[PDB]
Amino acid sequence: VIAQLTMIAMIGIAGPMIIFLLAVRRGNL
Amino acid sequence: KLPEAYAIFDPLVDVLPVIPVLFLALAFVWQAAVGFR
Amino acid sequence: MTILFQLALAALVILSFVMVIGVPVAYASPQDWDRSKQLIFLGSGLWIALVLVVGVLNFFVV
Amino acid sequence: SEGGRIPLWIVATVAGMGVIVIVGLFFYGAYAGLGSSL
Amino acid sequence: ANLWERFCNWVTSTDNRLYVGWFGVIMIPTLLAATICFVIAFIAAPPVDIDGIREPVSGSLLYGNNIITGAVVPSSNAIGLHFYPIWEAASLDEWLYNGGPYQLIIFHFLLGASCYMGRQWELSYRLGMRPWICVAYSAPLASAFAVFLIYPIGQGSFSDGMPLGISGTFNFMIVFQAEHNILMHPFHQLGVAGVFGGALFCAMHGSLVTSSLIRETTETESANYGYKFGQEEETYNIVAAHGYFGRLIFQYASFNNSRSLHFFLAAWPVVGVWFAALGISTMAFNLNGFNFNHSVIDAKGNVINTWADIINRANLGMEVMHERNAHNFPLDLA
Amino acid sequence: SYPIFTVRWVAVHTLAVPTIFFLGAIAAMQFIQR
Amino acid sequence: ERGWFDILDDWLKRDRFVFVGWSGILLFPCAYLALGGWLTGTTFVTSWYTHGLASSYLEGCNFLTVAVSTPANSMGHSLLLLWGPEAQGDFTRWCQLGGLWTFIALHGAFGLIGFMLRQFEIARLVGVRPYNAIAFSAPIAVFVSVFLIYPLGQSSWFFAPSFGVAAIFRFLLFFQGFHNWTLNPFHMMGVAGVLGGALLCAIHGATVENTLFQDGEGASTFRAFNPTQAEETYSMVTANRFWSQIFGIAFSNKRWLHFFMLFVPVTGLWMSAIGVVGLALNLRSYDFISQEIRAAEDPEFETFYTKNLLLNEGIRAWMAPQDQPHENFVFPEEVLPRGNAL
Amino acid sequence: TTGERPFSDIITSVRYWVIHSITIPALFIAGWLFVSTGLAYDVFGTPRPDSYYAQEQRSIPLVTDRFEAKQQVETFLEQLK
Amino acid sequence: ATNRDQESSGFAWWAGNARLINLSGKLLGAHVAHAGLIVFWAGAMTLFELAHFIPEKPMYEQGLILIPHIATLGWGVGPGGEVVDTFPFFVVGVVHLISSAVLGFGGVYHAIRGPETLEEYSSFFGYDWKDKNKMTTILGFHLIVLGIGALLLVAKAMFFGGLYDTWAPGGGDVRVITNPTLDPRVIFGYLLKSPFGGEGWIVSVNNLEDVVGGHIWIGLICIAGGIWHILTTPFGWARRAFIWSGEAYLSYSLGALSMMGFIATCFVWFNNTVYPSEFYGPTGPEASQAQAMTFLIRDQKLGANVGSAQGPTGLGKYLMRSPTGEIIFGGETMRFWDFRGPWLEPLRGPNGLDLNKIKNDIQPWQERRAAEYMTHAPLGSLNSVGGVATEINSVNFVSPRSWLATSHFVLAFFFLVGHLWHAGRARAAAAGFEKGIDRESEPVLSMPSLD
Ligand code: CLA
Ligand code: CLA
Ligand code: CLA
Ligand code: CLA
Ligand code: CLA
Ligand code: CLA
Ligand SMILES: CC1=C(/C=C/C(C)=C/C=C/C(C)=C/C=C/C=C(C)/C=C/C=C(C)/C=C/C2=C(C)CCCC2(C)C)C(C)(C)CCC1
Ligand SMILES: CC1=C(/C=C/C(C)=C/C=C/C(C)=C/C=C/C=C(C)/C=C/C=C(C)/C=C/C2=C(C)CCCC2(C)C)C(C)(C)CCC1
Ligand SMILES: CC1=C(/C=C/C(C)=C/C=C/C(C)=C/C=C/C=C(C)/C=C/C=C(C)/C=C/C2=C(C)CCCC2(C)C)C(C)(C)CCC1
Ligand SMILES: CC1=C(/C=C/C(C)=C/C=C/C(C)=C/C=C/C=C(C)/C=C/C=C(C)/C=C/C2=C(C)CCCC2(C)C)C(C)(C)CCC1
Ligand code: OEX
Ligand SMILES: [Ca+2]
Ligand SMILES: [Cl-]
Ligand SMILES: [Cl-]
Ligand SMILES: [Fe+2]
Repeated sequence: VIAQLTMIAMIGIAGPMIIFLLAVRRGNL
Repeated sequence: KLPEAYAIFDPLVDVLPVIPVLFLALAFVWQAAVGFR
Repeated sequence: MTILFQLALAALVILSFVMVIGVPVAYASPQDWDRSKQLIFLGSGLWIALVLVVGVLNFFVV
Repeated sequence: SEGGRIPLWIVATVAGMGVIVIVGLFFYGAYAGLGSSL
Repeated sequence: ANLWERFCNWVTSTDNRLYVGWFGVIMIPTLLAATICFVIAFIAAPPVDIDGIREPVSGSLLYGNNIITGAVVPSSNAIGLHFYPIWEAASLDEWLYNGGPYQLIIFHFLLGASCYMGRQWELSYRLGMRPWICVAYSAPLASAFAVFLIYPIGQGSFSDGMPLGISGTFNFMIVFQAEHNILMHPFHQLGVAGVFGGALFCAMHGSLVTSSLIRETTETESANYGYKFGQEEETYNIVAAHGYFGRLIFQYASFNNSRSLHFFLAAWPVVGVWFAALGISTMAFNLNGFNFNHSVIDAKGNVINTWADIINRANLGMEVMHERNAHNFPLDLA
Repeated sequence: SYPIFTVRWVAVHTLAVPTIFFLGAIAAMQFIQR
Repeated sequence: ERGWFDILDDWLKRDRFVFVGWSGILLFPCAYLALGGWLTGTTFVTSWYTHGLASSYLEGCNFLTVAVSTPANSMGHSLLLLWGPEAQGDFTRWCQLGGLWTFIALHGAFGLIGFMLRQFEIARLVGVRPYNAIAFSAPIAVFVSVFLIYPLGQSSWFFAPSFGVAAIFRFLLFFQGFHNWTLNPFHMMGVAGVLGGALLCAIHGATVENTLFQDGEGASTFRAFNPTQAEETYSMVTANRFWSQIFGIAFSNKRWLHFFMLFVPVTGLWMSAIGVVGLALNLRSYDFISQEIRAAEDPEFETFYTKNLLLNEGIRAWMAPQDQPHENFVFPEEVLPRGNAL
Repeated sequence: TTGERPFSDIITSVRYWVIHSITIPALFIAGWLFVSTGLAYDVFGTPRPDSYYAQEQRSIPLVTDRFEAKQQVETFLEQLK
Repeated sequence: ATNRDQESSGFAWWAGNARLINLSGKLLGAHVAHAGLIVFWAGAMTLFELAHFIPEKPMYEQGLILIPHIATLGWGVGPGGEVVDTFPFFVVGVVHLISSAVLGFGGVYHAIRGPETLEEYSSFFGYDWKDKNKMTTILGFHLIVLGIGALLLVAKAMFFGGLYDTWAPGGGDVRVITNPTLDPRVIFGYLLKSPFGGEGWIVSVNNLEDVVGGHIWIGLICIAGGIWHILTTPFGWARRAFIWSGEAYLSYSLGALSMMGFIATCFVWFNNTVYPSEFYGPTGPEASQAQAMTFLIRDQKLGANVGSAQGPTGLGKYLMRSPTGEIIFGGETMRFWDFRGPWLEPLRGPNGLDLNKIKNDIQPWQERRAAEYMTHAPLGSLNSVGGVATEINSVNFVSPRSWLATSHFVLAFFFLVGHLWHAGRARAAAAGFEKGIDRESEPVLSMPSLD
């Protein structure tokens, strides 16, 4: 159960991380 | 079950099918970041 | 061959994660596109190689 | 203190993720413990 | 212009008191046939063997029904999904016994009502309107398809289509509850939110526009004379309406944009009713309401009933009693 | 520049405060076994 | 005149995010408690002692099956006040006896009064006619007839609806099996007003949205409206022609159209309330006597009306022992009405 | 606008989140413990899973008397040994 | 940023993808990235199904929809549909999942990095929606692609191991199809069959020879049609009949997909050939017939004469006549007499169910199958409690047939809505009144009054 919630945490954050990294760097959003 | 060599990836495999739904939700995060302009 | 296999697959997973974040950020970032384009080329060739490695080693571990 | 420091799109994304987690837990609870029929 | 060209010009004429159009060319004859057959059957049809067990059910006024009990009764379970036009029967007497009028009526009706929907697009196009009134009508239409066609398909018989009658409708609902626990299905719940909400918002909108009508009349006349057909100026004060409703709740829960408000008025009932239709259309394939029967159990294993279990007892009553002579085997599988 | 404790502030907290308390309670319930 | 009353009036009527008013003094506590009581009960409170049911998240119910359930039948129509002779000030015992039911129903009722007073108060301040408050009389007639008058005509609050999703569904099916409520022309008028109201909501919204004037360059047309604009945003003339040609008739008067939108669902709800007042007394439209006389003498005579009564008889026999536990019903297998096989 | 601080100002400010990264989790945990300690059962009188029935009992503890209803419940509770 | 707000594009955020109508590069990205999503799901869902899969339980007891598709193609299964090798399932999943990365790569590239429009870059890849010839050429390419797809199925069936045949003599098994039906009378005859009971249009296809032959025809039709559309431009009558715009073409495809959705719904509900009951569970008709079969067997074992047993209504309790006289099972399943299945057919004679065969020839494998199907009828709750709506919690089951029929009805329905939405909008936009009525040129104002 701990292994499954860790995966969806890394996978879950990936999308919002992409946006965040781009917003910080004044990317082409 | 997956072949035994891949068993360690079971928890990852359990999560993968839901990933497409995350792309729809991502569109909203992105739009929120540009103020739904 | 299980040592080669199990880490090649972990390396495939890890690189995929790096690429998943890295490719779109690079594509949409204004500066350092020269350095980015080669890294993406490198990552892609390495990703493809690792797929083939896992694919071959599969049959010596299953 | 200053309004704007933490972008509204981050507050919404985090709050939204918080809602998904709690609702998700409630759905997990439909299959385990009390109310699970088991 | 040649004859065909002239005919086309008349069919598509924006000047006909009732628009005809190409959809109307199919709609008019099909709706007339369905209407005429329905009226005659409702008054004069003999009893119909709905459940294929030689137990004819009387639907017509002359055979002992009033407006509330009367129906055109669904075709025989012996027929199932077989196409039963008049010419497949050896006689009108046979056709009537087996519920032929039901099939004639619902097939002409469904065709005609689909063309009614197309005709709404068609006229909107001729008048230079936006095209989506027909999309709103797709909600009741989809609902009619669900109860007259999709449900019969899933269950394997037009004998399980909704009867064309007031009490027959209630029969369909009660049996549907027994067999699908529709009340516990989220698509029917969305349907209820759709129609309760539709009524709420209807009353709300009515009351708010009425409350802010601009004074144009005296007390000895209807305020309705304060509006003239085709006038350019709006007849109420939307700013006062929003000023009222925004204070009733809070500012940002009220619409200040009439286009947004009217879109919401269209969307809420239409989407809810689409879900209602889809509830029927998916319970047609026996994906049923939530089943929490014996979901709550104590430390020993005793069943602790919830309201779901009381619902279940009501459903059992319906189940065991419906079509009391039709089942020979222990499970009701369609 | 702006007040903090307003009628609105009170209204918000009469709802939000019990809501979070209740959500914690209901979360705990998901781990109760018969 | 500038006494404390007028100073209080000033503060109550301040233009704030959430308007208060004199009506707020009734509304806000009563609504808050009604809602709080429901959330409290559905989260933590049982129905074991009143109904023999679990009814809270604490016991394992979900959002669909949780309820605040009515008191035991033996309570009759007791106000069931916390300080009353039943609970005698004991909050725990009060919960176990169904005190939260009358708590929610009664604060709910006073809260609805407060809301309608709020509608009047705000209309008066803003200078509009009070048709919104007038329309709200329909929700009030429904709440009062169903949650108060109905159980008051019956043996006890036990037979009022319990505050819960599944519980309300049980209430619907009870009314079918026991009252044949579908057969009641007052319910039928209610149905027509609700469905007719939903129809009017959809058709009017769609008609306005599809007879819009082009007032902007955007393909998304919402921005091409201004609250303060004098002009109609859509064409009544084009709308009128469309419906006249499609359906045969059409509105031509906007004031009438909007009044009718009030009239239809409001009148429907009021009609359903009248029927429920009859049901309080078991004064049902249960039967057609002519139908029964014929069917009793003629075993070949069958209608959808006679079929539905068989369903009702099943509902009653199968649900009553668990639904009405105070009656201590024991119905041997052999007496239960059943068709063949099932 | 009605004079109160805009919500979007408030919930995008650092100070709001300094306060609420404490108060929100604090409330949630307090709610959790209200259940996990069993206090909820005691406050509301809700049966625990082992307290619906005595070991051999299959009859519901239905309240059957209006004015002695309190005592009846107390008697039902005693019979859980 | 070109065209990425409402002021410049004319489209609000919630209609944001309409900003892409005339930006062929970004729109290619959207499409390729989306194809990525489909391939991603196919791959990931398969791996998920495989990881959860217990080979000795029926697939239909396991919430599987993708493994059944692979198994029908003859991969991983043997006699009776028993799983003999899970490796083909693993391959299908992995290869889709890997392929999705590639598609996702191209999609993301075109969408955010590549040229926004393709016309200045290339005359071959660039397009104008209103360029009728270019539209039919691209359509032509895709028809050829689809024809090759259909022939891939033929190749699997004829040259690469065959398909799972529920009808195979002596029991269901993977079988090579050597004699596919080429006769156009049979193939196109399906297309002209009534969709009503006892006929069922194309859904009635009941043997793999017809299935494979159909795909030979469809493959050739699609390749020929593709070549046709590359080599021609639309005729005058077609030019005058249609709206020629991006949104119009979308609407035509939405209409088509809606139709296909409803067909697929009926296919999975009734057909047990290309949806073998071994993998998908019994059909509704099948399970109801299986119940009648079960109790006929039970009571006949006890000494009942099932031919002469009169039920409460006067109709045979176990056996009766259809309206054309065929001997069929009785009770409510009278409606399902058009059902056909490998476990039942051996009891069928020229006149329908044969009483002498029933009395003497029912084999234990038929009893087992009928009992299995009766107790896996496609009835169940949304939370997957198997059985009738009043059944108690115990069995975790909803038939794959129900999941697939309901989902595809919902999808087909909303796609009909999308068709109407976009067809009506395409018309209005082409004619120039999609944004509302011109106040100074209101058409109705120039029309005579109705009265
Ligand atoms: C305007 C807001 C409002 C209104 C209309 C109500 C109304 C009600 N409450 Mg609710 N309540 C409120 C706010 C409100 N409450 C608040 C803010 C709380 C939190 C403290 C509560 C907590 C609460 C509980 C726990 C209960 C109620 C209950 C009730 C009901 C019975 C009350 C009663 O009999 O009072 C009687 C008192 C009056 C009507 C006041 C009379 C004032 C007169 C005019 C002055 C005379 C008094 C005099 C000075 C005293 C001298 C006496 C001397 C001879 C000894 C009724 C529906 C009960 C119920 O719901 O049971 C099912 C119940 O158990 N309320
Ligand atoms: C291949 C199919 C297809 C394609 C390519 C398009 C493409 C387009 N549509 Mg059409 N549409 C379709 C099918 C399609 N649609 C269907 C099936 C319907 C019926 C509902 C519609 C109804 C529709 C309307 C009413 C409108 C469009 C519009 C548009 C344009 C803008 C779309 C946009 O930006 O959405 C942005 C996307 C969103 C805002 C997200 C929508 C959220 C959906 C409804 C919920 C998804 C539920 C999910 C499956 C399950 C729950 C998951 C959970 C996480 C929530 C674009 C040209 C607009 C237009 O007309 O421009 C010309 C417009 O106003 N479409
Ligand atoms: C299938 C879903 C889907 C797809 C494929 C697209 C595709 C696209 N959209 Mg639409 N959109 C969608 C759904 C989708 N949309 C929904 C649901 C909504 C409502 C919220 C919208 C609302 C919308 C608006 C308002 C607009 C678009 C626009 C666009 C285009 C440009 C986007 C941009 O400039 O990014 C900028 C964003 C970034 C640079 C952030 C990163 C984004 C990348 C693509 C994420 C990739 C993540 C992935 C995991 C990486 C894997 C890489 C790996 C394979 C190596 C692009 C072709 C724009 C357009 O039309 O421009 C002309 C536009 O204005 N969309
Ligand atoms: C054709 C589509 C389809 C079908 C038929 C199925 C079928 C099934 N799936 Mg699969 N799946 C799908 C798509 C589908 N899935 C998608 C898109 C994902 C990514 C999220 C998954 C990932 C997935 C996982 C991880 C699992 C399944 C599982 C299952 C099984 C149990 C399903 C269940 O319990 O539902 C529960 C029901 C719901 C959640 C309700 C859905 C209601 C939606 C939101 C309504 C949609 C309405 C409409 C489209 C929106 C339009 C809005 C309008 C305004 C325009 C069942 C066999 C389970 C299993 O048994 O695996 C072995 C399982 O664990 N699926
Ligand atoms: C529908 C799919 C599709 C289409 C029509 C295009 C079209 C285009 N691409 Mg994109 N792209 C795609 C998908 C697509 N791409 C995918 C999947 C990827 C990831 C691998 C990319 C990554 C990509 C990059 C990095 C670039 C392009 C570029 C181009 C342009 C020039 C291509 C060329 O000269 O080829 C000429 C032909 C060949 C080189 C030989 C093609 C060999 C193919 C692969 C053989 C196999 C075909 C087979 C039938 C495919 C079946 C796949 C199926 C299972 C899904 C053109 C606008 C270029 C660009 O836009 O310039 C600025 C460019 O730099 N593409
Ligand atoms: C995706 C598939 C596809 C699409 C979108 C098109 C699109 C087009 N085709 Mg092509 N075509 C295709 C595949 C396709 N084609 C294939 C596979 C072939 C080989 C058989 C052809 C051979 C072909 C020819 C010979 C012609 C076209 C023509 C056309 C144009 C007008 C078609 C039309 O008016 O249809 C509407 C259909 C009709 C008017 C036919 C009568 C309508 C009846 C009443 C409908 C009955 C069907 C009903 C729904 C029930 C179905 C079951 C039924 C069989 C019983 C248009 C550009 C024309 C063109 O201009 O060529 C350049 C033309 O002459 N196509
Ligand atoms: C195969 C694979 C993979 C993959 C991956 C991926 C592909 C991913 C992705 C991802 C993603 C794609 C993600 C995402 C996401 C997201 C999210 C998480 C979201 C969200 C959200 C929300 C929460 C929202 C909200 C909101 C807003 C924003 C606004 C308005 C309002 C609201 C509230 C609605 C990997 C590498 C692992 C490796 C192995 C295998
Ligand atoms: C009774 C009483 C009282 C009071 C109380 C109160 C006032 C309370 C409260 C309370 C409260 C105030 C509570 C709460 C809460 C809550 C909750 C529990 C919630 C929730 C939620 C949710 C879960 C959500 C979700 C969702 C939705 C619905 C929407 C959409 C989506 C979703 C799914 C997200 C007193 C003392 C005087 C006295 C005696 C009695
Ligand atoms: C444009 C756009 C969009 C979209 C996007 C997309 C739609 C995409 C995509 C994409 C994609 C579609 C992707 C992907 C991916 C993938 C991957 C990354 C992969 C991989 C894989 C792997 C790594 C594997 C592995 C393995 C093996 C080999 C075996 C067994 C186990 C395992 C699973 C571990 C949005 C809405 C945001 C908005 C803005 C714009
Ligand atoms: C594979 C297969 C097969 C085969 C198939 C085939 C051979 C087919 C087909 C097909 C087809 C061959 C089709 C079709 C079609 C068509 C259509 C779908 C159409 C349409 C149309 C339209 C839509 C139109 C329109 C219009 C009109 C009416 C008027 C004027 C205007 C317009 C132009 C708009 C079989 C069954 C043996 C078996 C199994 C498998
Ligand atoms: O037909 Mn009219 O309802 Ca449909 O489920 Mn089986 O079938 Mn009879 O029982 Mn129950
Ligand atoms: Ca235990
Ligand atoms: Cl019945
Ligand atoms: Cl039967
Ligand atoms: Fe209006």
